[PDB]
Amino acid sequence: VFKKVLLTGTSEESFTAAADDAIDRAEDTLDNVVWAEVVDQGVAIGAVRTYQTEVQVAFELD
Amino acid sequence: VFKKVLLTGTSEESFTAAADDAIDRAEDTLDNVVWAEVVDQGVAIGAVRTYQTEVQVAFELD
Amino acid sequence: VFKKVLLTGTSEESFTAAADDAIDRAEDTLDNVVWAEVVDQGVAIGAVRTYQTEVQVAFELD
Amino acid sequence: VFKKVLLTGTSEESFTAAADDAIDRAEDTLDNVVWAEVVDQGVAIGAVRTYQTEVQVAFELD
Amino acid sequence: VFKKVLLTGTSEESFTAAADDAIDRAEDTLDNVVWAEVVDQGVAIGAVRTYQTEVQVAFELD
Amino acid sequence: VFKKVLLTGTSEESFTAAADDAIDRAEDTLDNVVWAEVVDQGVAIGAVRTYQTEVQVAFELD
Amino acid sequence: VFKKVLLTGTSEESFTAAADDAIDRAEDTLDNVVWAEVVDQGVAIGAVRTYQTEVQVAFELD
Amino acid sequence: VFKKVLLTGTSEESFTAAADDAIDRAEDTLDNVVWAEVVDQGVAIGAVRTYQTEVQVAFELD
Amino acid sequence: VFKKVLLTGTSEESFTAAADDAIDRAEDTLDNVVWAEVVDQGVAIGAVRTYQTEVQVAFELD
Amino acid sequence: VFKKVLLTGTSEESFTAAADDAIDRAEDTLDNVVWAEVVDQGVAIGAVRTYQTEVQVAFELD
Amino acid sequence: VFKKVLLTGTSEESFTAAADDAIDRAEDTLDNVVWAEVVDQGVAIGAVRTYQTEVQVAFELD
Amino acid sequence: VFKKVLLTGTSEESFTAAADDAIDRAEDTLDNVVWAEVVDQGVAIGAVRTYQTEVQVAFELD
Ligand SMILES: Cc1cc2nc3c(=O)[nH]c(=O)nc-3n(CCCCNC(=O)O)c2cc1C
Ligand SMILES: Cc1cc2nc3c(=O)[nH]c(=O)nc-3n(CCCCNC(=O)O)c2cc1C
Ligand SMILES: Cc1cc2nc3c(=O)[nH]c(=O)nc-3n(CCCCNC(=O)O)c2cc1C
Ligand SMILES: Cc1cc2nc3c(=O)[nH]c(=O)nc-3n(CCCCNC(=O)O)c2cc1C
Ligand SMILES: Cc1cc2nc3c(=O)[nH]c(=O)nc-3n(CCCCNC(=O)O)c2cc1C
Ligand SMILES: Cc1cc2nc3c(=O)[nH]c(=O)nc-3n(CCCCNC(=O)O)c2cc1C
Ligand SMILES: Cc1cc2nc3c(=O)[nH]c(=O)nc-3n(CCCCNC(=O)O)c2cc1C
Ligand SMILES: Cc1cc2nc3c(=O)[nH]c(=O)nc-3n(CCCCNC(=O)O)c2cc1C
Ligand SMILES: Cc1cc2nc3c(=O)[nH]c(=O)nc-3n(CCCCNC(=O)O)c2cc1C
Ligand SMILES: Cc1cc2nc3c(=O)[nH]c(=O)nc-3n(CCCCNC(=O)O)c2cc1C
Ligand SMILES: Cc1cc2nc3c(=O)[nH]c(=O)nc-3n(CCCCNC(=O)O)c2cc1C
Ligand SMILES: Cc1cc2nc3c(=O)[nH]c(=O)nc-3n(CCCCNC(=O)O)c2cc1C
Ligand SMILES: [Cl-]
Ligand SMILES: [Cl-]
Ligand SMILES: [Cl-]
Ligand SMILES: [Cl-]
Ligand SMILES: [Mg+2]
Ligand SMILES: [Mg+2]
Ligand SMILES: [Mg+2]
Ligand SMILES: [Mg+2]
Ligand SMILES: [Mg+2]
Ligand SMILES: [Mg+2]
Ligand SMILES: [Mg+2]
Ligand SMILES: [Mg+2]
Ligand SMILES: [Mg+2]
Ligand SMILES: [Mg+2]
Ligand SMILES: [Mg+2]
Ligand SMILES: [Mg+2]
Ligand SMILES: [Mg+2]
Ligand SMILES: [Mg+2]
Ligand SMILES: [Mg+2]
Ligand SMILES: [Mg+2]
Ligand SMILES: [Mg+2]
Ligand SMILES: [Mg+2]
Ligand SMILES: [Mg+2]
Ligand SMILES: [Mg+2]
Ligand SMILES: [Mg+2]
Ligand SMILES: [Mg+2]
Ligand SMILES: [Mg+2]
Ligand SMILES: [Mg+2]
Ligand code: NA
Ligand code: NA
Ligand code: NA
Ligand code: NA
Repeated sequence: VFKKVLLTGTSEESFTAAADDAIDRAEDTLDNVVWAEVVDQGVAIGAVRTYQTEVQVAFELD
Repeated sequence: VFKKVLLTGTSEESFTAAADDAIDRAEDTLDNVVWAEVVDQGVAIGAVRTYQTEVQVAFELD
Repeated sequence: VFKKVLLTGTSEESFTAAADDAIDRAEDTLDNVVWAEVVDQGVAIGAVRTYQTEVQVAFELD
Repeated sequence: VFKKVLLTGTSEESFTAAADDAIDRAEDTLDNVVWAEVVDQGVAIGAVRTYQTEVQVAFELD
Repeated sequence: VFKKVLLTGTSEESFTAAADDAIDRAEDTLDNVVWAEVVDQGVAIGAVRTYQTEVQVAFELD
Repeated sequence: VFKKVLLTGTSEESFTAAADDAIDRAEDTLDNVVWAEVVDQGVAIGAVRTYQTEVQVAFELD
Repeated sequence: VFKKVLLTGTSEESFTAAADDAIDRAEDTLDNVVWAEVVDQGVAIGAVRTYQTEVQVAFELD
Repeated sequence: VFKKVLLTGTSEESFTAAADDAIDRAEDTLDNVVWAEVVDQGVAIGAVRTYQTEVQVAFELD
Repeated sequence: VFKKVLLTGTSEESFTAAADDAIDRAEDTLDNVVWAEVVDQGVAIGAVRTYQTEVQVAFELD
Repeated sequence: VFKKVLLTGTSEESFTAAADDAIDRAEDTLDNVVWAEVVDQGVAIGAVRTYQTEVQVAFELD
Repeated sequence: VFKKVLLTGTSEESFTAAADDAIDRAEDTLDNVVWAEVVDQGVAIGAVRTYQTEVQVAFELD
Repeated sequence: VFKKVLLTGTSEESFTAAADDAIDRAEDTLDNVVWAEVVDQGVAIGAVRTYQTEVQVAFELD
């Protein structure tokens, strides 16, 4: 059985690096992280631009 | 990093109040709740009508 | 077996009350109305604003 | 010919009132506003909750 | 309030049995599981075929 | 001209058998049923699990 | 209150004429037909090509 | 950079001619119109039928 | 077994004629072409307007 | 690099068996078939019912 | 009230840089640009490849 | 007439570079490749992360 958690990663560099930020967090906390699916991307536009990539991060249960 | 939980709030009054019911629960349980996105709305039709609003509730991790 | 009819309710007050207007009509005409799913919302903007909520209204057959 | 502008209205009260806030702004600025279609709803959760309703606001050109 | 978890069940037999595998896991771990909504289906094609059914599994909170 | 009715069939066995339950009902009641399109699937989880398959059932008019 | 019926019109000429074929049928049978929304288009390719246009046909109830 | 405006053209003849009506208006008003994407089609059913085609009309900025 | 190929037909006349252009090409090249499903429509706006209709063209294998 | 082909399998038994029919055909013809994603399901209703499952069948190139 | 404009940015380098190109243009022309949502990405393939990222760029009105 | 093939490119570097990997393969094999549309993005998470970008790659026929 796989389970997915819905995480939004952030980066001041790129959409790829924002996906990684979410995956990094998942791997800190979860065992058996196996894949991620991009579901949305955006940019917070303030003092700097922050690229955001929202991913479903799949991990194998047990 | 943001995380979202997928909650369905309920109200005998309105779709807005059903969204609030979900957010109320999130805030009871989670720190740093920052936004909600409506993903569905419905009505359970029994003795009374119960309005339901399903929301992705985003919170900041750490 | 459930069947759904696709109804647009209207209200000069709110989206919730427009959903109810559709459900009211369904219940006038159909037995065993059990739930409704919101599929669209809009506003007709004339002399007054009329809120519209389109719902699939599910009823149990037999 | 109709044209649509993509506006997000806000309210501390309800999704219906947030739709109205967008329509109010459209009518301040545009002639012949004829309808609105809801495309998204959300809630900004800070000191207070701010309900947001995003609408395509249609107006007749000329 | 209902909450949903996003689970992918697996079976070497059928899409129905893969949905059950996810629900089985939910029920092992959660109280008050009330429904599931299919969101995706697939097949891993290796030595054998493994049918997968992804479901939002809804449970009542408290 | 074809017309579609939106029916949810149920089965304690499988998604295929729930689709059939809807089609069975359509054929009881309608002439010239020609096809069905699956639009949703779910499971009601109570004492037993009830698989549901929602189909648009197309029939030829006249 | 508006109600919609889901009809597929056909024509050996065009997608527009297939939409009309569905609307023609609706008007034969229903009072107060007010609008149609295209939801799908296709072509049956046999001895001849038959253009099909599927429309939600809205009519005002009462 | 391209920008899109969301226009609904109308015709008493066809969906193609309603798309053209929107493009005609865009070209009256905008420089460097380069393409259009159909996003919706409908029919207003009154004294006569008016075919509507909604298009995103893309133009190159500067 | 059916297979679909994803083709964009073009016409200086209409969306219907652009669908035909794709089907014409399919039939030149493939045996047992049975149906087409419209998936997109657009217009290239240059010296002349070129209507485009993108279709999944289904053919029976063997 | 993966490539997908869009195939509709058929079965007089089940949606699972119709998915298999498509995969069977893919494997007859293609090397390195690795997965399938369900994209649609339907039923042809004639003398008998024929369950159809449409799948994107992914294979690794080279 | 927020308003969104639908812009396609371009870059010979990356999807992130194409999003920036659109945001750059928005900021040249508009006050109070606050966020962007990616809605599409593509590549024009000619002499060189040009990455395109289409964004809804949100700005606060007044 | 344009035709599209559905390819998933891969890169250990970025989503942009994974799109390129798919386009590279298309150009190896096909004449008159003209554009690509991103349809999905993901990450395979193993020993290393492999970014994947799925594109419809359009080419002109003849
Ligand atoms: C993709 C996306 C979508 C967003 N949508 C909304 C929104 O819908 N309402 C709102 O008030 N704020 C935002 N916002 C938040 C705007 C904050 C940008 N400002 C600073 O970062 O300082 C938002 C942000 C992003 C990245
Ligand atoms: C939005 C939505 C969708 C629903 N869908 C289903 C459904 O698909 N199957 C089913 O058996 N029950 C329901 N139901 C549950 C019907 C219960 C209504 N009856 C009472 O509340 O007493 C359902 C409910 C709601 C609100
Ligand atoms: C959600 C929605 C969508 C609509 N779409 C269209 C439309 O697409 N074309 C059109 O001519 N009229 C309308 N209209 C109808 C415009 C009528 C508003 N005027 C008055 O109520 O007097 C429409 C209305 C609504 C509520
Ligand atoms: C619907 C929606 C969506 C949003 N999405 C994002 C987002 O995706 N990223 C982000 O940084 N901020 C937001 N935000 C902004 C969060 C700000 C909430 N805080 C305060 O209002 O003080 C956002 C807001 C809303 C309403
Ligand atoms: C629905 C679905 C989707 C998939 N998508 C991808 C994918 O997008 N990339 C990838 O590398 N692998 C897979 N895969 C994994 C391919 C593994 C199949 N091989 C074996 O089971 O041994 C995948 C699998 C399934 C079931
Ligand atoms: C697909 C689907 C979706 C559903 N959605 C809702 C829902 O959204 N609200 C709700 O109150 N009940 C349901 N329900 C109904 C829950 C009832 C399960 N319990 C028993 O069957 O005894 C529901 C059911 C199904 C099958
Ligand atoms: C849009 C659309 C979609 C279709 N889909 C299917 C399908 O999914 N399965 C199937 O067996 N037949 C069809 N078919 C039916 C194929 C019949 C074409 N042959 C003749 O008209 O003689 C179909 C038709 C159309 C118009
Ligand atoms: C595609 C589309 C959608 C529409 N939707 C709505 C609607 O949702 N509500 C409503 O009141 N009117 C309309 N209407 C407007 C109905 C007006 C038809 N009557 C006359 O043209 O005289 C509408 C129209 C069209 C073309
Ligand atoms: C539906 C659709 C979508 C399109 N999208 C893009 C696009 O996204 N980028 C781009 O550079 N060109 C185009 N283009 C191409 C613009 C070319 C129009 N000019 C001439 O035909 O001479 C495009 C075209 C069409 C028909
Ligand atoms: C999912 C799906 C969708 C379909 N859609 C259409 C359609 O849209 N038009 C049409 O003429 N025929 C069909 N058809 C074909 C109807 C043929 C059923 N009759 C027999 O099998 O003998 C169709 C079939 C299926 C399975
Ligand atoms: C995402 C996207 C989509 C596109 N769609 C179309 C299209 O649908 N029709 C068409 O004629 N041209 C294009 N085109 C335009 C093809 C032009 C590529 N050639 C050169 O850049 O020189 C197009 C382009 C892009 C980027
Ligand atoms: C986007 C996407 C989606 C995927 N979906 C599935 C899936 O649905 N089932 C499954 O078994 N495997 C996968 N997989 C495959 C998991 C393999 C990751 N492991 C290694 O790369 O070693 C998958 C992969 C990717 C990239
Ligand atoms: Cl828009
Ligand atoms: Cl989710
Ligand atoms: Cl419907
Ligand atoms: Cl495809
Ligand atoms: Mg930096
Ligand atoms: Mg988002
Ligand atoms: Mg009360
Ligand atoms: Mg729901
Ligand atoms: Mg009042
Ligand atoms: Mg509507
Ligand atoms: Mg207040
Ligand atoms: Mg939004
Ligand atoms: Mg076995
Ligand atoms: Mg999946
Ligand atoms: Mg049993
Ligand atoms: Mg459902
Ligand atoms: Mg003829
Ligand atoms: Mg169809
Ligand atoms: Mg005329
Ligand atoms: Mg519309
Ligand atoms: Mg000509
Ligand atoms: Mg297109
Ligand atoms: Mg049998
Ligand atoms: Mg289909
Ligand atoms: Mg360069
Ligand atoms: Mg695009
Ligand atoms: Mg590297
Ligand atoms: Mg994918
Ligand atoms: Na989730
Ligand atoms: Na219907
Ligand atoms: Na717009
Ligand atoms: Na394809």
